[PDB]
Amino acid sequence: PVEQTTAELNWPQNGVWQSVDAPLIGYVATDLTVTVPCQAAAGLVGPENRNRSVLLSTVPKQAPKAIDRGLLIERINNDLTVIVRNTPVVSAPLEQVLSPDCRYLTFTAHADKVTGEFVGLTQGPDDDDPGEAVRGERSGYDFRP
Repeated sequence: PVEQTTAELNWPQNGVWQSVDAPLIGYVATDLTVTVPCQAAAGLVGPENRNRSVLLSTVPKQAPKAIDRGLLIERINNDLTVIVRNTPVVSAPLEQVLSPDCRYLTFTAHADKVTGEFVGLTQGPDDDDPGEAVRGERSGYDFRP
């Protein structure tokens, strides 16, 4: 056996809602878990007039190979979408994100499968089997941002 020193990056340790640098040598983290209250989305949705694009991202948004390497929980058009690598995990219109007041977004990154979900929300007549949770999961590729 050998004595390891386990490390974990946490976001409530800032106290104030703000960005923090943590560049990883081995590009991806063993596992991540993102939990965000849906009512927090107001800071970028609520204005309409403002330019605050990303809720949180594991890559600075304006880097050209960003929407290709990492995770971005952001407002795109009239929707709040979750994009990991180049594929979009989940998608919910900004109205349904805040207006029902019974929602929150969760997301996890694992080597076997990457998953996100708009908990408490159900999507109508479309790709999502109507009534089933606004979820999205992708496997058969290491999608870790």
